[PDB]
Amino acid sequence: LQITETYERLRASHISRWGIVQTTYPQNIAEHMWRVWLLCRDWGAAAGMPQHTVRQACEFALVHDLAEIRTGDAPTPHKTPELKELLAGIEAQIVPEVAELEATMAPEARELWKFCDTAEAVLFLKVNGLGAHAYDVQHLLMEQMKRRLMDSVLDVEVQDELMFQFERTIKKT
Amino acid sequence: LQITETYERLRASHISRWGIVQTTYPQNIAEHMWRVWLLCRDWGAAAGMPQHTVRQACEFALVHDLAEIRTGDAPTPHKTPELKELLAGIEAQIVPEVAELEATMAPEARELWKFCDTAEAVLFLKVNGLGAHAYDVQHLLMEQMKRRLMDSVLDVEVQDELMFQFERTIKKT
Amino acid sequence: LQITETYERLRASHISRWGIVQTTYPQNIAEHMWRVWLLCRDWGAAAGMPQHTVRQACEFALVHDLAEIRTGDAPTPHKTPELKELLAGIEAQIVPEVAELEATMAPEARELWKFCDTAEAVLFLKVNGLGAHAYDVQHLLMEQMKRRLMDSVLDVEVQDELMFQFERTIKKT
Amino acid sequence: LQITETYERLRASHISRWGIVQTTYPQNIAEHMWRVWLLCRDWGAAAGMPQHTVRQACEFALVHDLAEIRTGDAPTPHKTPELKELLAGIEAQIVPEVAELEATMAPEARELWKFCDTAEAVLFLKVNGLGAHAYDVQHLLMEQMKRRLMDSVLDVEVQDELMFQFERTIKKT
Amino acid sequence: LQITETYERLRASHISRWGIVQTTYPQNIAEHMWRVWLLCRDWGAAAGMPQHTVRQACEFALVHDLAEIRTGDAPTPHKTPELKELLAGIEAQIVPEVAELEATMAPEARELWKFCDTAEAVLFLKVNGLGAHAYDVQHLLMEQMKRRLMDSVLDVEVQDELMFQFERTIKKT
Amino acid sequence: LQITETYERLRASHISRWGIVQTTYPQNIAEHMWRVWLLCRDWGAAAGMPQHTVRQACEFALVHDLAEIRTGDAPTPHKTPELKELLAGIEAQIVPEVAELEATMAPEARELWKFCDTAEAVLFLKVNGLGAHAYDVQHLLMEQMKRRLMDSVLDVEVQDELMFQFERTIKKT
Ligand SMILES: Nc1ncnc2c1ncn2[C@H]1C[C@H](O)[C@@H](CO)O1
Ligand SMILES: Nc1ncnc2c1ncn2[C@H]1C[C@H](O)[C@@H](CO)O1
Ligand SMILES: Nc1ncnc2c1ncn2[C@H]1C[C@H](O)[C@@H](CO)O1
Ligand SMILES: Nc1ncnc2c1ncn2[C@H]1C[C@H](O)[C@@H](CO)O1
Ligand SMILES: Nc1ncnc2c1ncn2[C@H]1C[C@H](O)[C@@H](CO)O1
Ligand SMILES: Nc1ncnc2c1ncn2[C@H]1C[C@H](O)[C@@H](CO)O1
Ligand SMILES: [Co+2]
Ligand SMILES: [Co+2]
Ligand SMILES: [Co+2]
Ligand SMILES: [Co+2]
Ligand SMILES: [Co+2]
Ligand SMILES: [Co+2]
Ligand SMILES: [Co+2]
Ligand SMILES: [Co+2]
Ligand SMILES: [Co+2]
Ligand SMILES: [Co+2]
Ligand SMILES: [Co+2]
Ligand SMILES: [Co+2]
Ligand SMILES: [Co+2]
Ligand SMILES: [Co+2]
Ligand SMILES: [Co+2]
Ligand SMILES: [Co+2]
Ligand SMILES: [Co+2]
Ligand SMILES: [Co+2]
Repeated sequence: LQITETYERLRASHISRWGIVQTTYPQNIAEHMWRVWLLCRDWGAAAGMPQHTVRQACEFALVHDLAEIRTGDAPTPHKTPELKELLAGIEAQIVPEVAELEATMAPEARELWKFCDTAEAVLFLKVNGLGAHAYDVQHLLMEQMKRRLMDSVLDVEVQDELMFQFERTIKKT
Repeated sequence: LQITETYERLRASHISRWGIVQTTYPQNIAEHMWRVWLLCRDWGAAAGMPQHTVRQACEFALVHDLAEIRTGDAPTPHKTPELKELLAGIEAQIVPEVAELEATMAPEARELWKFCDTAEAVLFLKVNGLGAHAYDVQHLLMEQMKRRLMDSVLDVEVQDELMFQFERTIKKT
Repeated sequence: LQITETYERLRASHISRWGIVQTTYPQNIAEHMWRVWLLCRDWGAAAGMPQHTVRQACEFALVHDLAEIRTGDAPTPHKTPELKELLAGIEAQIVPEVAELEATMAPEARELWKFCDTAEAVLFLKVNGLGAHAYDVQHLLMEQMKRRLMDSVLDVEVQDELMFQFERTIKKT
Repeated sequence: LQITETYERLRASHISRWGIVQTTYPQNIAEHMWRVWLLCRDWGAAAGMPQHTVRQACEFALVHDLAEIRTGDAPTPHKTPELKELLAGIEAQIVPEVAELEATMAPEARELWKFCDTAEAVLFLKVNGLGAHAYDVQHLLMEQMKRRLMDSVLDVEVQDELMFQFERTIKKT
Repeated sequence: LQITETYERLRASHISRWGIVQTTYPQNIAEHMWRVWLLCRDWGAAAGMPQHTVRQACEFALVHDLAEIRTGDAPTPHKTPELKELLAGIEAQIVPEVAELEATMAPEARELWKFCDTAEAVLFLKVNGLGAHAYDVQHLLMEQMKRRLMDSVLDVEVQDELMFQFERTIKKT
Repeated sequence: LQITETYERLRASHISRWGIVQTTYPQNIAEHMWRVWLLCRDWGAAAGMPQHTVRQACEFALVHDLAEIRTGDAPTPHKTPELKELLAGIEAQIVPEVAELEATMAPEARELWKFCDTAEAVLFLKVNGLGAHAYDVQHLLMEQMKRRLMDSVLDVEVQDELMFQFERTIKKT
């Protein structure tokens, strides 16, 4: 069950996202993690977040979905509380080092990472989603991203900077 | 959670299979279910199985993976006993009519269906799998298909006919 | 010429549709037949059509385009009366069992099947068609679907139910 | 029916080949015609064929499959003598200018063109064909290409040069 | 460095265009050159250009991007004056025969070819471009195509015919 | 010319690699950079390289090909000494921050990064390359990777560990 080899970790590029949504091509978790890392780096710096917080979010962004090399990438609505608790233990066996980073992550770094994880999905579907259901998922994810940020421990000024950067970015995507 | 609309059921063609395996293109559950239905029809008749048993397996084959319109298509190794029990209840809420057909299916029809469900995957990867991991998965699925058939309630003569047809088919695929 | 083997019938997933229309990906006849079957099942029941009529349309839907494993999937405008008469005889040699089902099909089951065969194409292009010509073909097929239904032997109440379901479905596709 | 506009002729790149054969991607008739033209140019010159003969074959190669913008690209085995006679008249209405070039083509230019038309298909499948059926079609086309060349009006020395170039080319493709 | 073999020239279909722009699929230089040739042929004749000028533009269109079999297809904005001078010498070593045709091309044939080379790209992106950046590139290329034509040695009447045909074509693409 | 915006950096996933080589799909520079980063992290640690050296190679791996968002991804054989000198200055204007990291990189970190940059390409083509030319490029890149490592400043023990890990990885890819 545990992922221990580089040949297995390289299969991040063989893991297809958007399993229940029509898209122009099958996006993999490697390109997703690189783009989430990029957003953490750029938007964490734009929001004036502490260097240690941005570094922690970037480090997590690069490996955060590695358990999907075994589990597959399940659609967010499927992950109900009872399923997520079972998945938490399974993912801890698959990628113990990722579980350790997750357990150490400061709340501010977690909120920067989660904002970027969701923003990357909205930005991806803006270009590559096909059809009414994909349109609805893109808009639902944007609504969820905003609500989570608004209710987060991030300072209002930081939330505003993140939304300022997100809106500017999606307009040119 | 429950699937109630034709526009949702049509999304069987938007559900991508092989979420953790490299393939030439993203196969969807609609083409998979049609091919499993075809194998149940042809191989059930070739094995001289009772018409009622073949009909039951074909009817189940056409809708068996419909819950994946909500859950996504998780890789078989991920479905451990504890996860499968949680998934059974969730899938019963998603597609109650499919759960009812599954609960009514006779053991012989279930074994014909399962043999065809797995054979379709091996046949698909024979043409469309890419790389060492896909090669291993194709061979593991074939080994699992054979072991399940060998330990099933199907008569030895029926198991032999099914293996006779499977081997002839894969050689020309 | 005759299709006699399961390895040949499995090639329904190797037969590409939309040979002269730009699309996001090459849809195959297996996913098409599964979706047409689904529409016959759901919309035949929604329209309150007799169970025997719905069953006949569903049975035909699952195999109706199998001759295309040999002929290829020719674009509808190409099939003029003189060509269709030649193709009828060729297809009868390729898939005699499909020709027998076609010859037995009741007019009401044929009209439910044809409405669903065309509706599936319009629904597919709504999501996956690319460009002006694909847009025109999607709209021409919808116009043809409506005209055929309006001039059919189906009761006005059944035609209205089918159009009610079609419009609701395409709006969410 | 007649193709009269540049926007229609540009749809050569929207016409998918290999309608009944599994391939890595959908090759269009525009890339096919360019490659057939290239083979006529290079191999006609390598075989020392008269400049007028090579020019005629190249000119035909560039437009030879244009009627498929309306008809679709039917698989060669489907084109039986009776169907080909009906298709000849239909294609003459679709592309009268292509029909005129075909009617004027000298036997030697026709044989250079046909050798290149078939060789391009074998070369394409060598790289992009997937599965047993595609393998068989690639080998059947090569056998047909050789038999037609061997029975043609081309001088033995020209046939040998064409086969010499074909074998060298496929080895490095 | 020099391209000398037919197996290398056949790789025109392995050279992907739009290296920095999101598209529905990877268009190759073979389909591009065929479409540019088609536009030169049709639009050169529609504009009443001399037969020798149209022939020269068509001949160049068919081979003009062959050096990209070695260089790759670099995005137009990247080709600054200093880089283009270095590339001119490299391309002359790669495809000496293409360099000779380019050096012989009359200004009017060059302007017909360049108008068609750019128009083909705008027409391609109209159907197959994805996202804001692809939209901007499509519109920038159209602006560049118009400005170059307006400042060219072509007679105003010829420029008007070319724009008349371009606008009619894109409206139906 | 300079890349200054996150919406531009996100286009790493719109930059297609392998511009002159046939592949199963168009790999982008984002998935490439993530995989190169992964190889630097895992193989740098496996080789017992100093933590500061591994960190420097990983940091460079994540952004090393960002200038290709403007330049496109040119094939390695095209980058001759004279072209590389011109490209060095252009890339310094496009991504000044990447140029600064490159200028600061220690020789050992550069050799770990370059080994991983090339190994990722060989591993990618092992699964996704199509045809004779792609096969030759995969083998040429492996030969180049080995020769550069053998002539590098890395200790023989480190070179042996890197080759030990590379061979184990490719066997299971
Ligand atoms: N509402 C949704 N419906 C369907 N798919 C969705 C939805 N939200 C996220 N996703 C996808 C994106 C990733 O593949 C995965 C989350 O990591 O789930
Ligand atoms: N051993 C395996 N590794 C990875 N993927 C596998 C394996 N076996 C089956 N699959 C896929 C096929 C379907 O998408 C899905 C089962 O419905 O899981
Ligand atoms: N007007 C049309 N133009 C082009 N293609 C069309 C048109 N109508 C249907 N099709 C396609 C759909 C199937 O592939 C096939 C019919 O089974 O033809
Ligand atoms: N034996 C064959 N089986 C299936 N497809 C074949 C066969 N030979 C040629 N083709 C394809 C290639 C073109 O798409 C088209 C001929 O222009 O038919
Ligand atoms: N402004 C642009 N930005 C990005 N890509 C562009 C642009 N203009 C042309 N192209 C592409 C088209 C061909 O692949 C190639 C020119 O032969 O460059
Ligand atoms: N010998 C070669 N022939 C063709 N393409 C090659 C070769 N070596 C590398 N590549 C590709 C890989 C990247 O896209 C790019 C280098 O970053 O060039
Ligand atoms: Co996920
Ligand atoms: Co994620
Ligand atoms: Co601010
Ligand atoms: Co499944
Ligand atoms: Co299944
Ligand atoms: Co028997
Ligand atoms: Co059809
Ligand atoms: Co049909
Ligand atoms: Co009603
Ligand atoms: Co054809
Ligand atoms: Co042809
Ligand atoms: Co000779
Ligand atoms: Co170019
Ligand atoms: Co060009
Ligand atoms: Co005029
Ligand atoms: Co590069
Ligand atoms: Co690189
Ligand atoms: Co060691």
